[PDB]
Order: sequence, then C-alpha cells, then structure tokens
Amino acid sequence: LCRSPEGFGPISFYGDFTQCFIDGVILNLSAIFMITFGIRDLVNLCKKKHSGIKYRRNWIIVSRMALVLLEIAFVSLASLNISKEEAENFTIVSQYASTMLSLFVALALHWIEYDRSVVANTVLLFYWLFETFGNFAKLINILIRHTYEGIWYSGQTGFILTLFQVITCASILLLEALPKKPLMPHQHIHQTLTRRKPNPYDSANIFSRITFSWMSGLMKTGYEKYLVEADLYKLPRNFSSEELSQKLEKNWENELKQKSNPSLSWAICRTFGSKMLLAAFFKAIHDVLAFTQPQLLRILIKFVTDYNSERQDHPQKLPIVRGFLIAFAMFLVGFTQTSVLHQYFLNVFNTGMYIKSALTALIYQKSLVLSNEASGLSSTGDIVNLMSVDVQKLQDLTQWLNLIWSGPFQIIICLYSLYKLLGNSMWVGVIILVIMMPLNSFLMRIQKKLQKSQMKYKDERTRVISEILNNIKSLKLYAWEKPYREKLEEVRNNKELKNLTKLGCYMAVTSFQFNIVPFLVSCCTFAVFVYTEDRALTTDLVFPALTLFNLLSFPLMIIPMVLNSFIEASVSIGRLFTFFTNEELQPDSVQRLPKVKNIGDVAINIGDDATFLWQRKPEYKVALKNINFQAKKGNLTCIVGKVGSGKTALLSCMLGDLFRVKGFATVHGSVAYVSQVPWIMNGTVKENILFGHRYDAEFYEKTIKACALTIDLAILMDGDKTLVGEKGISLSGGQKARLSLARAVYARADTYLLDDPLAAVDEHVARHLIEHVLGPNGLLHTKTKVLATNKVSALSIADSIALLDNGEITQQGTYDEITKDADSPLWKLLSNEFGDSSESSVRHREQGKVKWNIYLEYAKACNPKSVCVFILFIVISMFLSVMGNVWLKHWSEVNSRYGSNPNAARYLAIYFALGIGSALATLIQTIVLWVFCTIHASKYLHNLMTNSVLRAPMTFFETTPIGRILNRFSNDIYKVDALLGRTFSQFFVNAVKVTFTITVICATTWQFIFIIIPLSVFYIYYQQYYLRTSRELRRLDSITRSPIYSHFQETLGGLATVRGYSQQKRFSHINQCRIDNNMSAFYPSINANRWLAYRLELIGSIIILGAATLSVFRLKQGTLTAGMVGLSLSYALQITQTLNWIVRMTVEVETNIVSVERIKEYADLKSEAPLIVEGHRPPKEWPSQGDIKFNNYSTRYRPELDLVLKHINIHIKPNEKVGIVGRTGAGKSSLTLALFRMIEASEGNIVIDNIAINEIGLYDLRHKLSIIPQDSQVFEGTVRENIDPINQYTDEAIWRALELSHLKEHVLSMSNDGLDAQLTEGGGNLSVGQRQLLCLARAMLVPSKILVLDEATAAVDVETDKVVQETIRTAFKDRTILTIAHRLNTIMDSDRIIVLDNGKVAEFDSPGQLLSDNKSLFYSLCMEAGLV
Repeated sequence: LCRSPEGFGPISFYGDFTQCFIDGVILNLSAIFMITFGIRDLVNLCKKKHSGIKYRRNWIIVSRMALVLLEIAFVSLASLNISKEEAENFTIVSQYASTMLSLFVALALHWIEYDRSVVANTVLLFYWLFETFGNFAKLINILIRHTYEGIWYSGQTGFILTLFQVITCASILLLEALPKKPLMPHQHIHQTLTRRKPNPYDSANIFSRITFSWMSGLMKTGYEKYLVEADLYKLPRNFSSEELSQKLEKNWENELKQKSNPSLSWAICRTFGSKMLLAAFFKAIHDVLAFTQPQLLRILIKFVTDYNSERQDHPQKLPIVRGFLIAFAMFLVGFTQTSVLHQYFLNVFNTGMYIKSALTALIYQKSLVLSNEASGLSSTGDIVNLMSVDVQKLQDLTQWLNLIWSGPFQIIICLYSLYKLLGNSMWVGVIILVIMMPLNSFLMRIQKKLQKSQMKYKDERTRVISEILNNIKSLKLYAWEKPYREKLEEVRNNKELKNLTKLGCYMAVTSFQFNIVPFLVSCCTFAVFVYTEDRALTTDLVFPALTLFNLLSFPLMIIPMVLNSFIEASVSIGRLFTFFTNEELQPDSVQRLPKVKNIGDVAINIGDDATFLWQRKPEYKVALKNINFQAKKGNLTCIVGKVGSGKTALLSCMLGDLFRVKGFATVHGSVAYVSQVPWIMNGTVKENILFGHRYDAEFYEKTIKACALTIDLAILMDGDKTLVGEKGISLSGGQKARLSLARAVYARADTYLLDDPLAAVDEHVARHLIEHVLGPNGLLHTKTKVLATNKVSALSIADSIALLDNGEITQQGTYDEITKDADSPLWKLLSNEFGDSSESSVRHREQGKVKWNIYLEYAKACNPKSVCVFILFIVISMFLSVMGNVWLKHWSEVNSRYGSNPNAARYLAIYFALGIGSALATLIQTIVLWVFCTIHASKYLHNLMTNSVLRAPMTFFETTPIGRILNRFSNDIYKVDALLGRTFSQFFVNAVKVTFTITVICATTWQFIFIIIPLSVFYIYYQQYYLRTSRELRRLDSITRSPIYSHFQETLGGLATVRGYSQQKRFSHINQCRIDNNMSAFYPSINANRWLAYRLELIGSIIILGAATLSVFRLKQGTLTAGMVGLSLSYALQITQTLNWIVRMTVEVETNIVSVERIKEYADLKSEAPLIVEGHRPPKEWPSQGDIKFNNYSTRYRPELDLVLKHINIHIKPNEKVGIVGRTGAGKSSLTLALFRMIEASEGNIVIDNIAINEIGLYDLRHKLSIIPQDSQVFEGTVRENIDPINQYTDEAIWRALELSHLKEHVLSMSNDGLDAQLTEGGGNLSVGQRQLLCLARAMLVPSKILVLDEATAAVDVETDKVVQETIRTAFKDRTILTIAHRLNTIMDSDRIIVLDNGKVAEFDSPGQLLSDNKSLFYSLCMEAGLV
C-alpha cells in the first residue's frame, strides 16, 4: 500500500519479510502494543502503589536508562537520515513516529518499574523483544538485498544505525531479563522464622515463567541431597485452600440460590473457567504450529529440488539464502510450539489443582455440617472414597478436557493438510487408522482381563506364602520345608507363570500391531496413489506424508481415553452433587448462649414441651417427645433409662444434632462431650489430653492424677508421649473411657454432657473416680454436668435426676424427693478458666551414585546369552525400518527423475517387504523379552528368594516384622514380574531409535556430529537432574497425600465430639493445612515435568535447525539431493517425542530396579546348618528309644543377649517322663529351640543315644522329634495335609489318631467332605483350643520316641488337657517326653520334675524330695501357686 520495489509482501522473493512488512506490521504492532498495554501498566503501578522496598538505583537501571536514551536517539537519527532520500513513504515515517512515541512510554515504564514492582514487567519484555526481532529482520533484509543486488535498502548509513538498534536493543533486553536480585535494600528480612521460602514462581519475569527456569534452583538442591518435606517452597500467591474453597463455595451457593435447577458442574466452570479458555487458546496455537512443520518440510524439499534442477542448466536464479530462512523458520515454529504447549500444560494442571484442593476442602466442611441420618446411610467408606478417588477423577478430567475439540481439530487440519498434498488417495490410510481402533480396544480389553487374572493368582500366591511367614516356627519344627515349599512352586511354576507367558504373547502381538500400523498406513496409501489415475510420486509428497500420518496417529488413540474419562467424571459429579444437597443439621435445633448466666448456680438449659426427632424420615416423631426439664449449674444432674429409650437421644439433642418440632432448646456455655463409644484420634496421648488446647502443665498433672490413669500412664511403655495408633491399638476399653474423660475434664468446659463413660471402667476405679471429678469434692464441682448412667451410687451423689421412658419424660426430681414418693424406678432402685488454643501449619542423608551392580545381577538372572538377542532384534527392527525409509527415498527420487511412476509393483513390493521385516522383528524381540528373558528371571529370583528365606535363622524372623518380609513377596516380586520387563524394552527400543536417528542425520551431513555432542552433554545434565529430583518430588507427593483421607475417615469416626466441643473450625483448618502440605509437594512434582520437557523439546528443536542449516551448506556445495534432506529432516522432526520416553522410562527403571536390590537383599541371607550329612541311622532316630544326654550345653537367643542356658550337663533317662518347669524369665521356654538346633549350640552338645546332634544336620534330625508349639498352628488347606505332607500313612492311621485324640467326629462336624475338609486361619477353622488336639494328632501320627510337649501360656480347657495327657501316657508309654508346662499343676505329677532358673539346672530327679527338701524352690512356687 506504499511505494517500494515489492508491495505488502509477507515473504519477499528471498526467505525474509519485506521492508514494507517488517516496520509496517512487526515494528508497528509493538508500538501500538505499548500504547495499549504499557501505558495501562504505567497508570496501574503509579495509581495505588507507592513504596521504596526495591533497592537503590543500582547500575542495572543506570545502564537501562542510558541504553534507552541511545536507542531513542538512534530511532530519531534514522528517521532524520531517511527524511533526506527516499523520504515520502507513509508506512516508514508513520512507523518511526509511532516508534519514538511508544519508546518514550517504554522509558517511563523503565523508570517506574524499578521501584513499584519486583517482577520484571511483562509488557516491557515482550514489546522490548519484539523491537529486537523486528530490527533484526530489517537488518537481515538490508543484508540480503545488499548481497544479492549490490544496493543497500537504506544507504549504508541506515545499515549502521539499524545494526546499532539491533546491538543495543538485544543487549538491553538481556539486561532487563537478567536482574541481579530482589529486595537487596538495607531491609533485613520479612519473615524472621523463614521456615519455608516463597516459591520462585512469584518474582519470576515472564521469560522464567515461559522457560520454567525458576525451578533450576530447586533441581540442583534435589540433585545433591534427598529432599526433606521441609526443603520445598510454599504455595504461590493464590493456591491456599482457604481462598479456592471459599470462592467455589460462594459461587456454588449462588448456584443453589438463583439457578432453579442447580448443578455443580456449572459451579466449577463459572469459577475456574477463566483459566481454561487461556489453556484452550494456547492449545489452538500449538495445534496450528504443529501442522506447519510438515508444510515447512515440504517447502524445503521443493526448494531443494528446484535449486538443483536450476543449477543443471537468467530470470532471478534461486537464492541460497532462502534455504537458511526455511531452516530457521522450522526452528522458530518449533520453539514457539514448545513455549506455548508448556504454557497450556501449566494453565491446565493449575486448574486441575484448583479442584483437588477446593473440593477436597469443601467436602470436609459439609461432612462436619451434614445431619446424622445421611451420615448413617453411608457411614465411612463411601464418604472418604468420595474424595480419595471420586475427586481424583475431577483432577484428571482437566488434562483431557481440551481434547474434546483439540482432537477433532488436529484431525481436520490434518485430513485437509493431506488432501491438498497427497490427493484423494489419503482415505485408504485414515480408514486403516480408524478400523485399527477396534483392534486396539480388543487387545487392551483382553490385556486387562489377563492382568486381572494374574493379580488374582498373585493374591493366591501371596496368601500361600503369608501362611508360611506366619507359622514358620511350626514349619521349621516339623521339618516341613520342602514338601510344603513345592506346594508353592506348584502354584508359581504351573498356575501363575502360565498366566504370564500368555500375557507376554499378547503384549508381543500388540507391540507388533503398534509397529506395523504406523507403516501400514503410508505404504497402503502410496500403493493407491501410484496406481490410481494420478501423477508423479516425488520426494515432496512422501516425507511430508509420513510426518502428517504420524501426527494424525496420536489424536485418534486418545478418543477412547477422553470419553472414558468424561463418563467416569460424569458419574463422579453425580456422586458429588448428591453429596452436597443432604440435610445439614438444621441449625435452629438449639439456641446456644454464653455462660455469663450467673454465679448462684442457675438452671443452664431448659426443655419445654420439646418434641425432637432424629430426622424427618420414619422415627421422626417418637425419637424424643414432650420434654420439660431443667439442668442446674454446678449440680450433677443425671438421667437413667433402658437402652435407647431416651438416654442417648436427649444428650445427642443437647449437642444440636437432632432437630426440634416445637419448644425452646438452649445450651449455656462451651460444652464437652464423651461419646457412648469414646473415640480416640490418631496421635500421641498428650495430644488427646490437650485436644487442641493451650498447654497448662499444672492442670495437666492435676487431671492425669484425677482420672486415675497415672497408673495406666506407668502401664504404657512410653507414657504421655505414647502414640495412640490406628483406632487406639495401644489402648483398651477402660483406658479408652478414662482417656476420653481426661480429655473432657482438661477441656474445662462450662457444661459437661457425660454420655455414660462408666460402662467400660473398673467398678473400684469407678467409685474412685466419681468423687475425684464428678462428686461435690471433685475439681468439676463448680461446673454443670448432665449425665447418663445405669450405676446406683452416682444417682445418690446426683442432685436432680430425671427418669425417662420410650423417649418421654416420666419425672424430674431429687433422689430423696423421689425415693420419698415410693416411685419404683427410683425408690425401689436401691467458676474456672477454660483452656486457650493456638494453631499454625502442622507439617540430609546425601544422595549416592546409581547402583550399577544390581543391573548386572538382573542381567545374570536374565540369561545374559539371551538378553543380547533381545537387543540384537531391537537393533534389527530399527535398522530395517530405517532401510525401509531409505528405500522410500530412493524410490521417490526415481519417481521424480522420471515423469510417471516407472515400476510401481517392484519398488512397492520391496518397500512392503522392508516394513513387514521391522514389525516381525519387533514381534520376535518382544517374545524373546517375555518368553526367554523376563519369565526366566522371575522364575529364578523368586525361586532363589523363597529358597533362602525358608532357610534363615529363626532370629531373623523374630527381629524383622512380618509386614515387610511379606511385602517383598507381594510387590517386589510383582514389579519384577510384569512391571520391569517392559520398562527395559521401552527404554532400549528408544535408546536405539534415537541412536539411528542421529546416525542417519550424521550420515547425510557429517558436520552435524559437532552439534550432537554439545547437545548430548546438556541432555545427560538435564536427565540426571530430572531423575534425581523427580524421584523425590514424587515420593514426597505420595507421603503427604494419604494423611488427607487418613484424617477424613478419622473425623467421620468421631464426628459428634468434634462438633460436640464446638471446635469445628480447628479440624477444618487441620484439613486445609493437610491439603496445602500436599499441594506444596505436588506443584514442583508436575512443574518438574514441565521444566524437563521444555529443556528437551528445546534440545529437540536445535537438532532440526542443526540438521537443516548443515544440510543447506551441503546444497550450496552442490552435493545434496531432495531425498537426502527429506529423509534426515523427517527423522529430525520426530526426535522430540523420543527424547522424552528415553528419560521418562529411565525414571521408571530406577523406581523399579530398586526391587531387585530388595530381593537380592534376602536371596543371600546367611543360612542355617547344612541339611544332610552322614548321620543317617535308619529309623530317623538312632534307636527305637531315646534318652537325650546333655553336656556343657549353653547358648543364647541372639549373639548379644545373655546366655539362655549356662553349662547344662544333664543325663535324661530313656522313656523318662521328665517335666521341666521354672518361673517366667528363666530361659526354660527356649529349651526346645536348643534341642532342634533352632538356636545353635555355643558350647557342649546334645547326644541322643550315643550320637550327638551338632554334626548331623537339620533335616535328618528334625524328622523324629515331635513338638506341640505353645501357639498351635494350622495351615490353610485340607486335613490330609495339616496332618501329613508326605501322605506316607494310611488314612486309617489319621482316623485312628483322631479317634485316640478324640477328634474324628469333629472333622465331619462342620463339613461332610471326609478328609479334604477346608481349614484356614480366619473363616474355616477349628475351635480356639482344638488346634492343640490337631497338633497332638500331628505329633502322634509320626511314631515319635521323644515328644517335647509345650503348653500355651494362655488359658486352656482342662478337659482337653487331660485328653492330651491320657493319650500321651497311653500311646507314648515307653516313649520319652519332656513336658515344659508353665502351670505347675500339669507337671507336678510327672516322673522327675526339674526346675530351671536363669539357665541353671537347679534341682534333682525325685519330685517328692523336691516337695520335702528345705522347702525347695519348686516347692516354694508350689506353695505360692496354692497347690500345697
């Protein structure tokens, strides 16, 4: 529209913008950009802000002002220079005018910003960079025109001035974008405590908020140490859960009010929607910028094949420069694509986190407010699952909410992008891509079914091994290791792995299908383009088509996922909306009033003709009817009735729970409350006493003495610091009641509503306590007390007792008055300071280099000669696909050289037989991974692990808890089973694809080897940082995400008390703090992903520039064809995504190969003695009779503990029915364990009939020694096994044993199955005592010369005891026995009783002598017990 050699050309004949477009739009929009936004910011920063916190005029502003004055002088001087020659030009002179007019405002911002702002302004960065971009484009223009036409577009002075306007504007932009530091001024500090610094997202110039460079200070720390939970950064400005919850609550309340038919979905959209349109806009920009990368590739190939065709042999010879400016546009497009995609991810994940912390914290307030009946409809599981999972859906719908349209938008501008390029014959490709979706659904469904079956089989295996880990003592005692370990091998090696090779086969099939369809689209649409009525198929119609098909593949495999998530979230929103409309406590129930009433002990609260109800559903009338009663201040008033007839109902009414129909209901002062079933929160008992109150020590001792729990305080091993575990695992009913009452009294409330706490406390303690706290002489004498009881003494102590019935008041009067009224229910029955409160946020071991030896152990366990084949076929499956593309390149070049397609069939066939090779190689490599590599390791790790756990010294089982030693058989085997096998594939198939991409690019342009080295260094840098910090920032996400629900269900358990103490605020703030403590660790967790992805995608787009400018140099050297720049650059476009998987899967390896370390930790545990040596007498015990002969015997439980036995030398006689007894804490209980070598013999030995047992081995010894463990153990299974693993005895033998054990009938009792009746622990089992008879049957079935009888320390049925004694004295008549009976009665009738004390054999054989020898120690305990 203005005079110039070329008009308003966006792109000149060369590759640049024309001089009438550079300063006509690019350098004119920036100026109006300021005159619209920067002036607004100038107003805003100088309209309400006025301070001097920002430090003095440092040299940074001293330089920015100078480099703006020079810049404005240069703009004016360039206008002056152009005013002389080439003067009359509207666009240029107008651009100069608007330019200095806007640069003055830029100077103004530079002045105001440095005081009234700490964040570098956004406008004065984006404008002030657009200035540099426009001036740089103009300089490039006046260089291109000079080099290609001799003339200068400006006159060799405008050149110098524009070069300066570039060289200063860029320098001053870098000066503005890299400020020194904030708050340098003499101010000392804002937060003196400085517990957690404010996160750097605030105080981060827009460049840092775009390049995510504000985390590069956390990462470094996270790389050089583990990240303790107090090493993170607090939430940004507007992430506090209070703000979000209150915003959403206000909006949703307006929703319930105005919109007649409300909906929570609109309440969420109307609130957190303005941050979603921005994400949608960024997604649209990224989608547009993603489908102009192929267009630029197509343009570059067309340019190359035109330039070469021209140089073979003058109307405007093609300029080489255009090549570079299509090799640079491909970099700008990629860079802006990453910088806009990651802004979309940030602005969508933030809206995700604005619902996981504004609905998580808004469910809790409802739960405190909702009425009782709706609480009881679904008690605890569903309500906590309503935000453990039913909100994680709403926090994941956001990630796939823009793909409702951005899926049907990457498709339209891809189908159209292909139709303009590849003609009408693209449809036969998209039809394949569609009709493969049902196959993907089919395969994923079958894979899910196989995963379910495999998980069920794993549960079966883990229960079978849980039984062993539970009764390992019995297992080692009976020598049942092998014949009941092969019972686990028969599950793993036969039923479980057979459901893993099939899973491997189907994973191989789906991997093959995921590697052929990407190639079966391009080949099958070329096969139609060539043959149908068409034209040449040249290089610029194939290599763009490959990229377009690849970009089309993704938006089609996310259509099922998005709709699945959408339907799931619709269900979840239905659940939430039916939650948020229940009846909520109807707060007009009780009119609470302060306790300023009086000092003369007036009636606190009144019920006049009151008719309360649980809720307006049935029982809504007779819940509580016609109430008229007082409660007196400072007088213990009590109500008594039968169960639920008005006892708990009235108290629950006085708390405001129940609703009233008519009549006044008041309550004076703060109220304490003890629920009928007292509840204990999860924390230290001191916290329970305090219960969120200011700590007054002296009163704490006064209470702990008062409630008679100081004795229990001594009982607890930790005392006031004792952690009261989940639902009071460390407490029982009586201490629970006393603890609840202690909490109540320490609350020091002005009205005590005691709902029958006495029912679980000791009666002596009860009458001890009635006067300490309740009675007139108690500390709570001067406070009013309503009480529910059934005990009698309190009624006499009470003052104004009320007798009720069926939720109705019978009478109200004093004990003497009513007793004088001949009332059968009663007459015939026989000023302080309440505590304060305070609240706030609740809330080294340096890293080490990766463990490489574990990978080598996994390889050696993974058949190393067969893991080379896996990598070999990975290499082959990639090399064949690369050669398929090379053949595509050659065939396309042959098509382009000719007019038409010369030999369609031959080229097309040899191309097809080069993709099928790749897919087939992928199939075979995945099969070798599963069938040969993984399953041959999962069958060698677990085999070795279980073979070395079942042979660990019993001390090992004693020390470590069962909870973890079983975890390694549950998860650390499953993760090795079917979670680490594929994790090496996706990392090895992507550590080769990148290698071959680099190799094919370096083969086209060898100089590229100098770009990939400095890029690989930064790559490993960023990868190591992201690994070592994302592992932490994910662990810290997992740790702090459980206590949110572990606290919600805790609140749901005791809800009438938290509401009862009227401190609903404190628990709500506890929830808000527990939510912010999760967001504070989840924010860095995902912004770490953004940081890494930005770094890699930037690295992924320096290669595109590097492989397209080092390519055009080759072209200018005249050795480049169109194919050589189509192939290499079509791979270069793909390296971005495969540069993330190779990192993501490197994270997934690290969090999985820790499992193999845990396995190998156990697989080499120090074992016990060798099983079998030459000590092999035939009857499994050397003679048919056995007399154990000790000598010098002494040993210890553990190497550090004291000696259990001290130099014992005792000669037991054959078939001598001795009985070993001793008072507790003697070491007698571990004389069996030292007979079966379960604890090794330190000194001496145990010669059993002329042969010892030290040099014999366990398995041969432990055959013929029968024990009856103190805790009788039965395995999950059938009687046929629980009595014999060998089945070497006739079923008649088992039946005669059960008859002589008097338990043949009780097998058929529960189940008529015969012998294979079901047994387990939990469910199908015998009685709590019959297991003793069962173990007796086990002992008697083996014909045993020695039975080391042990008795349960707990109670037992004496009839079972005499049954056992009779059968062992009738079947073991001539047979040795060592009865270790704690109760002296069981062994006082034995043959030669012998007493042990502190590992010393004390007395001699004859028992009567021990009764009649200086009142011996045995006789001393005999008198003490009461048997003599």
